[PDB]
Amino acid sequence: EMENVQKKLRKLERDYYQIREQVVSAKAGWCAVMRMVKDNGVERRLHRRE
Amino acid sequence: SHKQLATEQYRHVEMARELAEQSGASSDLETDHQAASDHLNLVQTAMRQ
Amino acid sequence: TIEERVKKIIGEQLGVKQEEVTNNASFVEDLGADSLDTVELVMALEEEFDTEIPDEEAEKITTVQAAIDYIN
Amino acid sequence: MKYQQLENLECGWKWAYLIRKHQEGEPITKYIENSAAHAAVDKLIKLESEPVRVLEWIEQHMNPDLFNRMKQTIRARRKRHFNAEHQHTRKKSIDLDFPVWHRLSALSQRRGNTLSETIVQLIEDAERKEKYAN
Amino acid sequence: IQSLTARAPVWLAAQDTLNQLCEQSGETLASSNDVTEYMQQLLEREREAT
DNA sequence: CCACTGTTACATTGTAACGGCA
DNA sequence: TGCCGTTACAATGTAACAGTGG
Ligand SMILES: *P(=O)(O)OCC(C)(C)[C@@H](O)C(=O)NCCC(=O)NCCS
Repeated sequence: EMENVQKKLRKLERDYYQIREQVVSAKAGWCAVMRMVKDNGVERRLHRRE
Repeated sequence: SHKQLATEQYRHVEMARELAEQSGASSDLETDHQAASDHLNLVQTAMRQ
Repeated sequence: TIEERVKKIIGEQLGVKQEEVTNNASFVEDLGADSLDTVELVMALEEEFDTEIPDEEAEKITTVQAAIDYIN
Repeated sequence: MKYQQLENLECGWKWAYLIRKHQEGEPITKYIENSAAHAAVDKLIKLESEPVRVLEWIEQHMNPDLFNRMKQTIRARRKRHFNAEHQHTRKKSIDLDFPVWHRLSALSQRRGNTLSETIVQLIEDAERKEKYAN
Repeated sequence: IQSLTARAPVWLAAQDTLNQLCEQSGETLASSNDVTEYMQQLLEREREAT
């Protein structure tokens, strides 16, 4: 019975792995857009936090 | 869940070890009881004669 | 060397360049990365080295040097 | 309905597709006479920057036989546009030599799986064989 | 948390609008009464300039 | 060295055929 | 049925690598 749960853990691990690449790629993309938009665009214009 | 499964595996290992010990004890008892049955047979025979 | 990974990823995660980071400084306040940004940084470090870092060990990387200290 | 449809985007897609087809020589309009077809094409050309009127233009002068092709092209465009946001949902295109593709498609048709599923199963079996040996 | 979340967007939009309006002015507003005195000063400046 | 060629691994867009669902 | 996602292609364009001979 427990070996099935081990396999389910492996499935969850691969799902975590996938989410992790998604997040790291998103941050890599974000970096440059922050860097450019810091020319007063992000101060209040783009960041419509509403 | 990963830590829980690893710990359950360790618990499983421990119970498997102790049941191996019980299996060895059972084998020793089997030898002793073979001897006991031989003794009973002997006694029976002796009685008869 | 292999540290080129960390000293690269850090910048790629914080917007600073390779030489901007100083070993004496701290990510939490001296780099501008907030809680979310530091979580993202540590998780990118985890991804890069194909390894795992629990919460307890992960919380001791607030300083620049630690990022390599646990690695090497 | 899985992907929400956006008018100012799909209408631009349709306009670009129709302009491409016209430039390619496809008869966009249902008018056999060249004058009416040219007039409708000019209306479309000057109709740029308009969803609410390109839709009407399509309803009124569009060639009957291109409706299905345009609909399926827009379907594919929508799906690709929505899937191209995340890495895991993107699709990777490769070229396979004809014998290899023939064998792979034979296997896929035999087992009822898709190319992706068939290759995934085969790789998993290869890994399992490695573990068996190792 | 859900009640505060529901309240949030209204408050955030209000804050952004108020900040824009006040920054457009040299003054920063801090009270409804203060807005009223700003209106009074606006009326005074208007009745003068006219 | 250098240029030109052959090849692989993609991307990009379009299309026909299935199959699900109102 | 008609729309809508989905697959498996076809055709063409590019970057990158490996060869070949001048
Ligand atoms: P900060 O305002 O940037 O916010 C950070 C955060 C609360 C969004 C989050 O990323 C965070 O740092 N959480 C701390 C770690 C944590 O909660 N771990 C949970 C593991 S199940």
